[PDB]
Amino acid sequence: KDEQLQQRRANQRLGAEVMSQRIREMSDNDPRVVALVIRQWMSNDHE
Amino acid sequence: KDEQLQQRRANQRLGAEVMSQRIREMSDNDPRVVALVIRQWMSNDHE
Amino acid sequence: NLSGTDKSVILLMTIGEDRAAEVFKHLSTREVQALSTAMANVRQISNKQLTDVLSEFEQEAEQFAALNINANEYLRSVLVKALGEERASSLLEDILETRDTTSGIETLNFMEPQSAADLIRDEHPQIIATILVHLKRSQAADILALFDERLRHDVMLRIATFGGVQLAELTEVLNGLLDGQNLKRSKMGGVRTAAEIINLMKTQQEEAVITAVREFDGELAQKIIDEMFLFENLVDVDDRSIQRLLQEVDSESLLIALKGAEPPLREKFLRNMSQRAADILRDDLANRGPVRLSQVENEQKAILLIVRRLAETGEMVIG
Amino acid sequence: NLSGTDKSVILLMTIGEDRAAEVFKHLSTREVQALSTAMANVRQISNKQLTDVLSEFEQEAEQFAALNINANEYLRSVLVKALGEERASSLLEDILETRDTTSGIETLNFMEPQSAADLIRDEHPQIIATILVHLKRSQAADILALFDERLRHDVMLRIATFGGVQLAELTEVLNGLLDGQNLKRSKMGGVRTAAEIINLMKTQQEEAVITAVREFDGELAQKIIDEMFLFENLVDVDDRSIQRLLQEVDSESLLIALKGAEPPLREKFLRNMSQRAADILRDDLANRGPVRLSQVENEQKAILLIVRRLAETGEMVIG
Amino acid sequence: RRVVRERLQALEIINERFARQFRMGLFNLLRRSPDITVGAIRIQPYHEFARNLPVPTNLNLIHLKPLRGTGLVVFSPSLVFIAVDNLFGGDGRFPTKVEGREFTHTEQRVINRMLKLALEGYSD
Repeated sequence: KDEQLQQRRANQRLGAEVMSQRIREMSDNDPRVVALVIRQWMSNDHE
Repeated sequence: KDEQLQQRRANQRLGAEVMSQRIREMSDNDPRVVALVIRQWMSNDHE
Repeated sequence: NLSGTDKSVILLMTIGEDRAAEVFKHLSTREVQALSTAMANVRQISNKQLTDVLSEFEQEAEQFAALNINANEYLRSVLVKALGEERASSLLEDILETRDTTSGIETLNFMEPQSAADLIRDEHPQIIATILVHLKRSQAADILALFDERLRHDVMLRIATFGGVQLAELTEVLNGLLDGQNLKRSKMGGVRTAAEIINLMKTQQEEAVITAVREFDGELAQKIIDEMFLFENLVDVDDRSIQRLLQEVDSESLLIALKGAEPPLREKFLRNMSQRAADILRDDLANRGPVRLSQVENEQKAILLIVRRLAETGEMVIG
Repeated sequence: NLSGTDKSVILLMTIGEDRAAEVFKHLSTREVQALSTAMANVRQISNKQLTDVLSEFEQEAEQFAALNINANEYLRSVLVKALGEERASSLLEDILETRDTTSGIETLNFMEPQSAADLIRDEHPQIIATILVHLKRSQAADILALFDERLRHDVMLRIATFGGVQLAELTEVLNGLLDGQNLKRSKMGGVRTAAEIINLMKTQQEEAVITAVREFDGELAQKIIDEMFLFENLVDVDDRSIQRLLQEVDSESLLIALKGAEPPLREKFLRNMSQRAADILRDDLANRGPVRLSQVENEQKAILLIVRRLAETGEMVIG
Repeated sequence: RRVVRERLQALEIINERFARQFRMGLFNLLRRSPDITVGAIRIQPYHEFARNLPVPTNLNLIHLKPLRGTGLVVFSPSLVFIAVDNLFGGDGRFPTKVEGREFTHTEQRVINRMLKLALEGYSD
């Protein structure tokens, strides 16, 4: 049980970090998709 | 789901950039088809 | 939906930096600034939007097919070898100025007549007469109407005297007056924005302001009050518009507003209604007791906001 | 549930340090400080939360697709080769200031009218008039209402005199007033927080404080008492709100509070109730004997806390 | 006991040409041609000048290297009011008078533009 949950957390972290690298590469290759989503972020923050 | 959407976005970007290169080459080889469409653009902008 | 400007903006990013700079040179600096601001803020194209703008540009390119070059020099070079460069420069400049002076004529026709008149009020009466002749007869009259009697009479007198029909200098005259608009800005100078703020201010505060400006200038105060005029009397707003208000505003709010209104105001707001509606309104006004004036003023302000919205829609005129 | 700020905060950690610094440069220093505090305290993302914030960011990226760069320099460089760098700097700065001055106009419209008026009270009457003209007519009136009669009258008089419609200096004027807000802080200066503390204090203690401040300044004491005013008389709070209290507070607590209340207070708190309820309350008040004033004061304080909560909800106004 | 006498020639012409330069500078700054009337050069003790100075008014220190000491310039509240309202395009037919009240931040900034323009004019 606990060991299975720990392994699930580990593989979830691995998937999260590789997919975060996907964010990193797409943001590096296209800044426009970054500024507008930042604007959406601040819209959500103030809303 | 999300991975399929990401791959769709990637291939759409590739198609968009090659077809934009098609615009680039046709505009380079014929400026007349550019000025009139710019006039149409400003017509749409002010209309 | 994507606006026509945004599609054009996305196309301007897509066509490349050198082509964008060339288009900036070929177009107006205000357009250049608008495109720069647009590409700085948020990109205008999404994957569906980019598809749409690119597809509609393609359909524009399919339709704009002619196998030709802009030749802002290549066409002249082919002409120059056959006839010589000189057999063109002057004539081409004259043709462009004729296009330019007609463009200015149309622009002056479109832009506001009194603004044109005051821009040309300082100018020569011969200038006024020739520009009036060149303009549309509706536009020429509109500039003429906004003049004083003496200047206007001199303008019509000089209309006949204008027999020189001069030609390069006229275009340069249009160029000179054109360069003064971008510095003029304005568009708020008229005693209307201050009038709206006076309406917005607290009742006693704008009453004191009205007294102060009456002390400052009775004529200016009277002009601003004429700008104030909104359903304070029957003749200015007309019985049809009085009917329009009552059929567009809540009856309870109208009655509460009429509580503090003048008896001529009640009479003008009751004549339009039928006998039954007028009797109901009069009975409600008689039965309802005194109410704190704050709510009455707030409802009156809301009603006048509705009136201003109707005037902006332009169904009928007020004044 | 994860708040929109926390999702944005987690995304700010995830996007990398250099990108976070660039976003800090592109955004406000208050946002930079908020993000720094958030990443210092507790991380905002759990494994489900990180999945949610990353997924929603992905859906934002799918929708925000345009194949474009921010180009806070690259776009200018493409424009500069085609037309020249100068054919832009001035126009781009003017456009940005127009966006900046409109941003300041909207900010002033949103922020409190009297605060804007006192921030501009020291400033030039021409400044007041032009800012009033530029502002919304509701906002312009709100700043105008909070002025003295003489300054207000001068402002409306100068509204007409404002014909220069000046343009870079106006933006710099907005910049100058903008830089004074971050130092102003305040937001408690008004004699309201002290009023709440006076209410919180022990009955005899705030009575002595009221006497002392009456000695210090009768006008200030009267203003603070007007701030005190909470269901001490019928006209200030209105019969509808009196009805609202009785249907929202326990009858026993209301009666115990009415034990030490004035007979006008009992009359105003009995008129709203029906005949049966009023008779029951009067009989209970007559039958119940004397009680130590500590419990009566505590229940009155609880009732007034309920009244303050109702006022905060904003169903009806009090005063 | 403090006595000084002298007669001056050159600084009169210097003031006249600086006044013309300042007039054209203000003309281009405020899109309206001003007129400057240079008064007769005044020689007086510092206390007399201070007494004659209309309080309130803004005084500014401008050093003159390599000569030891700092120069002084002053501007009237009427002048700053008129200049700032002309900057706003105000007619000025409803003027206000402020006494004892220190200049606001914006007013001090406008004073800063007059100061820099005058400094450049006198420098040239």
